[PDB]
Amino acid sequence: KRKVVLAEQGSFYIGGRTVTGPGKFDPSKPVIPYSNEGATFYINQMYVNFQAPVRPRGLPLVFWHGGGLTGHIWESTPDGRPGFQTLFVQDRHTVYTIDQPGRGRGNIPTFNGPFGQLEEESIVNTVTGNSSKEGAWVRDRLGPAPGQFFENSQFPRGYEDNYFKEMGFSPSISSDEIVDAVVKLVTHIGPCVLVTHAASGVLGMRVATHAKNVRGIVAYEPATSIFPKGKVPEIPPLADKKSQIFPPFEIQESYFKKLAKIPIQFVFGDNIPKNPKSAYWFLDWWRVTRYAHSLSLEAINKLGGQASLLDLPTAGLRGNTAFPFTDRNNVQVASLLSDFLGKHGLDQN
Amino acid sequence: KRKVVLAEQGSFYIGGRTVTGPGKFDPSKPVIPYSNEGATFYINQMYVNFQAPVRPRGLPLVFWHGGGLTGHIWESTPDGRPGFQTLFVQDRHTVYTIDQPGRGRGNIPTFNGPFGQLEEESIVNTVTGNSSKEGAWVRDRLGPAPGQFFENSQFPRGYEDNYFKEMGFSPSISSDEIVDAVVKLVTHIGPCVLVTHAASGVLGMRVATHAKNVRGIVAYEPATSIFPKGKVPEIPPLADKKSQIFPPFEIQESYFKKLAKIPIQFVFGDNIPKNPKSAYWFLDWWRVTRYAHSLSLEAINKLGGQASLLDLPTAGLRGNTAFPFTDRNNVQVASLLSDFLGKHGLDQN
Ligand SMILES: COC(=O)c1ccccc1S(=O)(=O)NC(=O)Nc1nc(C)cc(C)n1
Ligand SMILES: COC(=O)c1ccccc1S(=O)(=O)NC(=O)Nc1nc(C)cc(C)n1
Repeated sequence: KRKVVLAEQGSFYIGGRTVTGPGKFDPSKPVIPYSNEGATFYINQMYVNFQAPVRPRGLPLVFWHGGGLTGHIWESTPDGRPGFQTLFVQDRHTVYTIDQPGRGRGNIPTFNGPFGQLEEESIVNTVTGNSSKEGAWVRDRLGPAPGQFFENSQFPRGYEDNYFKEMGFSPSISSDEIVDAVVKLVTHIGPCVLVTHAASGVLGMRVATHAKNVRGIVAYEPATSIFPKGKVPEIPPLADKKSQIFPPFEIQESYFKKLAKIPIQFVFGDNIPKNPKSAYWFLDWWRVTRYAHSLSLEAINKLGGQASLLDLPTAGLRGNTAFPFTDRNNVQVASLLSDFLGKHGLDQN
Repeated sequence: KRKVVLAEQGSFYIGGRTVTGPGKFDPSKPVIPYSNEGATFYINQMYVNFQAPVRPRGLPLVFWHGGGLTGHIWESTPDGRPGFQTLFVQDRHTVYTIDQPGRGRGNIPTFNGPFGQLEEESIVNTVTGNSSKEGAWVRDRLGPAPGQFFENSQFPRGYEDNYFKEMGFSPSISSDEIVDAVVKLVTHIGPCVLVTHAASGVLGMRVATHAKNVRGIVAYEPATSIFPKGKVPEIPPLADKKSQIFPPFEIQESYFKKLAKIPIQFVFGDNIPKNPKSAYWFLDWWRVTRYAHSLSLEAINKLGGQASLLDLPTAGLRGNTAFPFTDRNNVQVASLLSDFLGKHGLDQN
């Protein structure tokens, strides 16, 4: 159960670009304090870790953390149980885990000067945003309010400090450049499966439309829905009559159609309400967001697709949060992922 | 051999504190855009990865990256060869790699507002500093000027982009809080050996004075020297007759004396000039910095210690950069680390 046998492991950087400061670099002049003079900076590169089993079977999996997270969430649960990285190497797949540009070991583009600014150019915004513990608690559906847990909870209660410590801010790197780095990784790896989460859901759908090597997608609790341009369906506002879900991403139909060529599964945990819930903003947000995803999957299927929505409670798993792959039943969640890979032959050579 | 057999692996967060925004959190109100209202933020925590072999021998090793780096540098070289993590798990040690607070998967303390600012409080400075490619090239002694290599260089040429992509800024978290996180890790681990690098050199020395579990230190190319308070020896300026090395860190002699109780080795690569070199600021900086460290080690030995300076060229290894553990001969560098561990019984149970 904890033992893992690796034919090889390692990490590397991929993607990104360079930006430059003014002037020329003189090696005879004091190098410290650092200057933008004569400077070349590498920005927006992505960190990638890989672990390959002996005699892998089927396609490599690329695990893509959600918003404000890192590859840690696939390594271990907050209470130190094996994450999906270990579980899937044991299941004979080569496993890639990434820290996308702007997160963890990915690049945070800043220089000498106010955060994100290279002389007169704003690479990323100096003003940041970041969730609180309280905002994350309700976002991830630990309970309806901070400190509270849903009755059926699979959260590793007692490890709240570990869990919230894994979360942080993201600088304003364009989503285009985040997608670009993962497209480059997919080109490097070859045929593979993307396993996404929350904010990376929409990004992985975009990658698949740019990269035929994506042979399947499993998206845990995706945060933003995707539709063909001009064909976003009517989506209701939230129960507070004022808020809405995240504006759906729209792509050209030629690209959207590529989503119909591969198996796609969206996976949702528990405690998303059926009915409007004005007292709990994020619970209601999830209700309408899941609804929008159901319509997005239907649009894919009408174009010939193989898109499905898996509600974990319907599979007999109760109490999952928005991070089902780190919950107490994450081994059963992993079993359902293995089932999907087996159904489509993505676990065979 | 790239193969590794792990009895267990994983990662966790340790250390840090919390800061709070004003006001109250209302779950009925829109949670996004994120707000500091009612907010608790976890700040300055550290990420820790571990890999344990089957039947470990001796003490666990804690690999601590240098300035602007992450645990990536111990995982793989820029050209994809195994890093010290793999080499030492194969050498039957449990291996811990960290991303210290402010770097990689460690926390970057920022909120909703200008970078590093929580309402009226500056947690870290909004203005950042960061080396350029050019500054890092000369800092790490790839050659005397950017784009030029020493003839004897052990750097993995052709993988320059990959190498510089691993480097980034650090927010202004106090060194006290970085040391605090590692002291807490050392308390958690038990007896262990610190393996440091550059900026982490002085920090590891400080950790040892606070944590009796540190049973040995190997420091690759440490950047800041350490002395008892009031006993900093005369250190010359640089050849430019204007610049100085990093101000040596001073600690109370009762803490400094703890450094005499454990074996300590500082390891330096090649191409550090013996004589004043005014044309090449960072080469001359290393000349005087290495000299200051020699004096520091001497001070430890005058207190009954066992502190040594290992110049890799004297051991038959030519051309090493300031990252000997990722250079082309990093297996031979690793062998010298094994030799130190074996001499001092740190590879025995
Ligand atoms: C792991 O949890 C999630 O991934 C996740 C899950 C659900 C919702 C949101 C996220 S998030 O963290 O990615 N946060 C954001 O998307 N931030 C954000 N989005 C918009 C549209 C506007 C603003 C101001 N902030
Ligand atoms: C990997 O390379 C190094 O670690 C490394 C190696 C040599 C010199 C500097 C660094 S650095 O990157 O840490 N850069 C810094 O800016 N450090 C620093 N600067 C000041 C002004 C004071 C102090 C104490 N440290």
